[PDB]
Amino acid sequence: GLTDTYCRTCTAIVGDHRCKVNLVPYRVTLTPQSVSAWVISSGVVAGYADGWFTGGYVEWQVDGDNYDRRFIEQHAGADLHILGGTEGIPAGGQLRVYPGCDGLAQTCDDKFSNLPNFRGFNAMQGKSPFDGDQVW
Amino acid sequence: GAKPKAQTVGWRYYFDIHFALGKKVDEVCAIRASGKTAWKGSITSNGQ
Amino acid sequence: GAKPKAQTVGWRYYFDIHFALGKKVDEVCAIRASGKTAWKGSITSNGQ
Amino acid sequence: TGVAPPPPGWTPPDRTPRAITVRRLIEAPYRELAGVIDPANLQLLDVSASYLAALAEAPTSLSQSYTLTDRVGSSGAFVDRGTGDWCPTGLLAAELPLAAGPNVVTLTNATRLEDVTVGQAAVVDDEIVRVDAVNYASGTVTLARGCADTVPAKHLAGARVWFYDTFEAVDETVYSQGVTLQARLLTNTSEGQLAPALAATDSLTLTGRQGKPYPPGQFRINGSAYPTKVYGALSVSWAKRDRIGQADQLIDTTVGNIGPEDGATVTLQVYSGTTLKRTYAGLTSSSWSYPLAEDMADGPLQDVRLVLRSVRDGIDSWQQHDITIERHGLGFRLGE
Ligand SMILES: [Fe+3]
Repeated sequence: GLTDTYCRTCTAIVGDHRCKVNLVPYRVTLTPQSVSAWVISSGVVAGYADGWFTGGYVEWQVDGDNYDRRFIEQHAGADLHILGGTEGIPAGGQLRVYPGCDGLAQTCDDKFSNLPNFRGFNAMQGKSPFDGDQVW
Repeated sequence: GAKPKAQTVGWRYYFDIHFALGKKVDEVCAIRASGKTAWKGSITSNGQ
Repeated sequence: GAKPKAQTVGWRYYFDIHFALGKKVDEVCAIRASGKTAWKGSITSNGQ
Repeated sequence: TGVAPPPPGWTPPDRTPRAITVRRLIEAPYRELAGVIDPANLQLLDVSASYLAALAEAPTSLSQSYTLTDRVGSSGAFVDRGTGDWCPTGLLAAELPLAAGPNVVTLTNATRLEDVTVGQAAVVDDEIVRVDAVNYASGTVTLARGCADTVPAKHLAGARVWFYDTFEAVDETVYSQGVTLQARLLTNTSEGQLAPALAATDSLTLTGRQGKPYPPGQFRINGSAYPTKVYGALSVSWAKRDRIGQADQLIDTTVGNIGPEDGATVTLQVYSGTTLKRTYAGLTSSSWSYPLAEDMADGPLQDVRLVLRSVRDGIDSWQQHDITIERHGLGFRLGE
């Protein structure tokens, strides 16, 4: 139950109750062009910069009001890499894809402008104690 | 010759440190250093 | 009377220490003490 | 992988001593020697004795002090003379007009303003002034003009003010007048000392500042200080200053007579703007009037230059008064 570390990165999953970032505007609905064993390719995402979707997840409706979610290893051009393979993904079903946050403060503010809620500690201190040996 | 106009017997060191006490806290009561009570009181809102 | 011809403000201490870093080593790159880089380089053979 | 590692490590302090950019050399006046040298040794000091002092500003907050290195002439090896602390200093935001008494001046880019104390001796350009009041937040201080062995002078905006009192590096060796020195200031930090090769060089010419007598003090003309308007009869009043009696006390021009010095007199030069016409020496009174005899010979002098100085045994004061005044009255300026 620690769930706390004094590191540079955000230490928060994009969209959690701590980031307070609304992903609904960033939702993208698309029909995949081609599905392979490990790669799902679509031309619509080809218009975004490389790594835009890295860290995001893909959710689609299985039955009723329940959706199955899959994380994305990497995004490059028109090809998306799916962790654990693409098995179970419908070839023509409607898919919802959300972006992913790298966690860096520059990434957090330039893309999402959520710097005030940034949970990371970029440049407060790395080691400096007040009971060391020589300050200089 | 004679006693200097002034003598540098020691230096005063100033440092500006930023630190965190953990997760959200309600009230800070006192600060103790080297067994001497430096400050005692109570603050419940962001301030100086 | 007057300022002494010289004043002993401090002493310089010299020590000769022999130590081992463990088993066979290939290269020693740098020595750091008190957070200050005393020496940086590279030696691969017995020498000064 | 997708994630990347950011820089944060330890961010080592950047001590890396730099050379001093702001500094100055000065000659110690009699005021400090009076209060730092015992009378027995002081009385034996000849009139030609001179002492050297230096002032500097900290280039970085990580430097504690600097080392003083100097040599005689342009040749020889530098001999360490000691270390000194940083001298608080600031920049004048507005010009300082020629006026005796306290004057309010605002300082910009002030350094170590907190440590300044009232009553200290401050030197700017070639004038020594005394601080009367201090404002820490706004950096506004009141300065007494024309103190010790100095006289008021025009100081343009940007002049540097040094509060050398208790913040100067002094070389105890005694040097005779007329010798030229070359000295350098080396910064000192916990990481070590600055290499001399990177230290700036400077030269100064000694002038026996302590030897020369103080100039006259209260300089009031017809009851006005530095007036451009006088109605006819010319009356000039001056004060007599004795360096020995004053000792370490700072006395400005507004104070009255403090008695003369043994063998010290007052000399006045009268010019016609560019040419020298009359010269009165050996003056011992506190006032002088232009004799009626020379008024017709020289005729009306609408533009009159007044030069005042003190001389003893042919030793003229380092500084002097000089102003060109305009006369008005009957027979003067009836073109209007
Ligand atoms: Fe974030």
